[PDB]
Amino acid sequence: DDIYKAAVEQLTEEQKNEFKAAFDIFVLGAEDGCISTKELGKVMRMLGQNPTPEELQEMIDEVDEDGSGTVDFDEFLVMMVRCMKDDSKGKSEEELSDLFRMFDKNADGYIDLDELKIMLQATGETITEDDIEELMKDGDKNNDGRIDYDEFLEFMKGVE
Amino acid sequence: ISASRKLQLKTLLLQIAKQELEREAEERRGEKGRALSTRCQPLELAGLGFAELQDLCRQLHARVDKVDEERYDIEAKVTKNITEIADLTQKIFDLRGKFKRPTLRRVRISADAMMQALLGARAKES
Amino acid sequence: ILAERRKVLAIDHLNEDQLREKAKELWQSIYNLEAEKFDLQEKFKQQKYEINVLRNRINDNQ
Amino acid sequence: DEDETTALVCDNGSGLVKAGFAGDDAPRAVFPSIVGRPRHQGVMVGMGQKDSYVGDEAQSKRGILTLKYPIEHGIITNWDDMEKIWHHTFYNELRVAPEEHPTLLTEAPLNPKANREKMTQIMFETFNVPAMYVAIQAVLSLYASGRTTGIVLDSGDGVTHNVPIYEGYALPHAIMRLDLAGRDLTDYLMKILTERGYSFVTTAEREIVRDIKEKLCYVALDFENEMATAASSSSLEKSYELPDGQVITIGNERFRCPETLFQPSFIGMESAGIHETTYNSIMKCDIDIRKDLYANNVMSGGTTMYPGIADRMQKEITALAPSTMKIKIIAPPERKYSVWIGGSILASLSTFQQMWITKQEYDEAGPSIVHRKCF
Amino acid sequence: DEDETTALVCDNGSGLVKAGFAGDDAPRAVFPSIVGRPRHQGVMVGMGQKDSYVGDEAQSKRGILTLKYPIEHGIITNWDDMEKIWHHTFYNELRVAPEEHPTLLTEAPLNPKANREKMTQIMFETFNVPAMYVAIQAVLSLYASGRTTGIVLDSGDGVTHNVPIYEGYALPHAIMRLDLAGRDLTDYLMKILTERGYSFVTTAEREIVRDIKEKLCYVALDFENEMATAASSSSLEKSYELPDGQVITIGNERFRCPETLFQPSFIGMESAGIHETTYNSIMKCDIDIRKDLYANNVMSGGTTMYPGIADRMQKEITALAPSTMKIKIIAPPERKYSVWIGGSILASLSTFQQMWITKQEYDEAGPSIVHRKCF
Repeated sequence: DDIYKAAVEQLTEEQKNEFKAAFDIFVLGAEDGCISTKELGKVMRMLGQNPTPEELQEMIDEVDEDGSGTVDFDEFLVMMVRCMKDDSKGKSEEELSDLFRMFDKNADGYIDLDELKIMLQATGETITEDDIEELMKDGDKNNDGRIDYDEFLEFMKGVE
Repeated sequence: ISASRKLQLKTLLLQIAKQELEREAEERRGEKGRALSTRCQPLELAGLGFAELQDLCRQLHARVDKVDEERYDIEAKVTKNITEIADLTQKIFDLRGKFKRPTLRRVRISADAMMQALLGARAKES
Repeated sequence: ILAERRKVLAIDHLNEDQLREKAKELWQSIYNLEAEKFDLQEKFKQQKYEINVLRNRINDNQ
Repeated sequence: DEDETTALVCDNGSGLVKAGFAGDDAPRAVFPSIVGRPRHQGVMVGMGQKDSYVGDEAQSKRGILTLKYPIEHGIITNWDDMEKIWHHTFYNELRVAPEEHPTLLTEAPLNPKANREKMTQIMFETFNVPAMYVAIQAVLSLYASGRTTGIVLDSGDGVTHNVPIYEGYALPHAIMRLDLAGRDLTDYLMKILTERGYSFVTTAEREIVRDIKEKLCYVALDFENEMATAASSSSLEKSYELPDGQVITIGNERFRCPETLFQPSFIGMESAGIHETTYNSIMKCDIDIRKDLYANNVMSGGTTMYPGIADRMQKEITALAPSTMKIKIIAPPERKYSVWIGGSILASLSTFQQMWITKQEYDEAGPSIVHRKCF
Repeated sequence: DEDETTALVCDNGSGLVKAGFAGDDAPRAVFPSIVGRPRHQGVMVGMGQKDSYVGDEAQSKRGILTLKYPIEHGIITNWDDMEKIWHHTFYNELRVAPEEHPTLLTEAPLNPKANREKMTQIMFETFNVPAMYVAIQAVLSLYASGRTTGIVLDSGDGVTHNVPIYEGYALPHAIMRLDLAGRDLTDYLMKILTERGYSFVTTAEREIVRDIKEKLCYVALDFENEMATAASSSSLEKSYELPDGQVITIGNERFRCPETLFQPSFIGMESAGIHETTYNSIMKCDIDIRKDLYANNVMSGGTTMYPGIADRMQKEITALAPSTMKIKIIAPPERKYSVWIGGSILASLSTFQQMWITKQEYDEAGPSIVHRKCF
């Protein structure tokens, strides 16, 4: 969600206050005070849309990362910056191959730990070796210490 | 930590792997330039006699033909490896799929429209 | 086809000057075919690497 | 939002038309295949009043309209009425002009060619669509379900097609179409409800019985046990509310309507039923195909929405099938809408763009072109 | 993937190609000599689907493929299909690059020269092998078995060569080339299984019958005793599971099929039978040779795996043989694999290193070189 977490961080304090007032209007009659089923229903009929309940529960539980079962104001901001889409084009498999031949400096087929290590250290932002290890584990779905090609794709698919 | 920092880290990984593609391409192109100056050195045309010029033309024409055929062989190899990459990626994406067909959604309608239609006078920033 | 990319070489009617011209143009053609050869070699090397990775995924995919 | 010339997708059956834009996961709206016409003499003036009403208009004003269906038993019989159904579908509710979008229409594998030819002709000549394709409903059902292999048992409103597909290939010698469908089930229900004292024959009445069927029928995995009790006690009757405040209760008749799908003689059809046609499509395929078709009976069409049909079908096929073999049913939520969903999947595939008939190809060849290029 | 330029060994039969590298005691894999082709029209879009499938691909997708073999009784007649089989073998499964390895192929010594010349040509011209040798199957089984003398009886899928070898020498006047093998036995079984009510015609069915024979059949030490018993009682039946859950039981057909090897008249062939051809290969050799060939009746290839065959062949020759002579069958576990194994041994012998045709010798000599360098 780093894409739309930057998106909400791309918002100004004025946009956050507007969305807070929109959340205030959102939960009129809320048992949870958050965006549960009836909140989505009433704010959708506020404009005149008629969605299905299964889509509604899907949107509720998906943006619910912890398992809270409802959409909180933070998840509300996430869906607000979702429909105004920011992360364009999600550079992908072919670009990711151009990137992966590099990432795998060994020219073998897997991004070794020192290889992704140098790759991150060269990024310019705050680079820990925890970055290297965890981006390994998330790229290298095998967690073997070596990110395969497809492992690098799902490692970097959709990433702006 | 802020996940905007995480976006910055990942997009910098993308740009940096792009610059690593650039450095590898720079290696390959410098190799190409040097190996091209040596693969085919600039000729010296002055002073060479008539029959000697015809012999040199025969030599350079045979070399035209041969290096043409050689780059043609490397081209056939490249075509085989293109077919290979495409078909192995197809196979994998099938084993990595049969459920991985990309879907588009248009419930993801631009937030600005409903933002306006809902809030009016206060929906000015988004 | 090797015979077709074997161009026609006519150097009898050419005096010394057009002989120089034909020699230099054949040299330049050599240079360009060396260029395509090197580019296809780089592509084939990147291809063999990516195919190492592809068979890695194949082992991962099957 | 639609900011791209996406193909439009519409499934036009004898029942209802599913329509939306390629790339969505559902039709935006379902428009019944109905053209309504007033059947009474007017007395007031300045009342508006159309020559004909379509789709939902036809049903909303139905109190004085006769409602006709342009599509019957899988084919278009009236394409001038379909031009109006489509005009409304595209311009009033989807609010899109096909002139700027390719359009995907669908049909059964052995459907008479006139259906695909008229679908092609109307979209190219009255809508000026830049491209057309007529797809096979069985493909689309498999695409929606995540399958390449299985028996597509598509009982809809006017026809059951029954077509086996293996690795994406049709096995046409193993297709067993039946004149057995939801429209006949409605008629069977009207006759048995007449026996109960509720005689339904007019358009408004025919539409009510169809609505009863959709809400009350449960088919019965074990119909003999259900008729023994349902015909003996009011405890298994369900009350249905009619538009004028009347209540009808329905007992064994509640499942006798669907029972026709297993006993087609109920509506005068000579057939072994839907479970046997599913089975025969498997049996006419080679034995190294059959194992995959047994494990993948694919539910499509609308009869697949009874609360108990998946069990009624698995029980019947496994009863007909050899022992040892695993007989399974694929019955996803993409029920009743799997063709439309598959349509969106097909229309959006990169591997499908070369399959479009372009307007230029159409203008040069005429509508018969669809018979040569699509399948 | 090998760390040495070891010779490659491939035994290309009408059945399967056994392949691996020299120095091992087994092929890495067996690659059925099959190229499959779809026999149906595709309906779904984006299904991949190739024009042809090879080896194990051809069998795995066989439900909708027609499957054909490129080899007819030991001779390759379809070279396009063998290039696909060989390419698949080296490229995908053996993980071999022939350009870096000598290659040894095998063949019956009695087959047309066209096959040995063309196999030499393809490895040098299509696969760019640095060296070639085509070896004799009589020789190869004898090396694998630890023998220098004997009658080698293949009774394979394609051909029976019946070749006597003494002290490493061929005795050609005593050779009985026989047009009888497992491919004929299989067709016979399909006809007698038809008599039982199970009709096997199409590819899936042909592959099933070949599987039935391989798992259920035997020759019988004494045919008539098994015949009379199997024809009289169910205690001699054996079952087989068909892929769709149906089953078949087989009675005297279980041995009537294999019996054709001893009685070729069962399929309309004019032949002495494998026990007489073996006998005649011993009998036609010189009087001081006969004793050594009687004591060395050598098995090669498949079908030599049938219950009762090693005991039956020894009895059948004994019954024809003079007294005093001791008759013995050499029937090692290296059965069905001894020709490939012999190739591994032969390719690796120090005494054979100069028997290899090099690329330079081939290019100067032309394809006829196989006649001067191999056999």
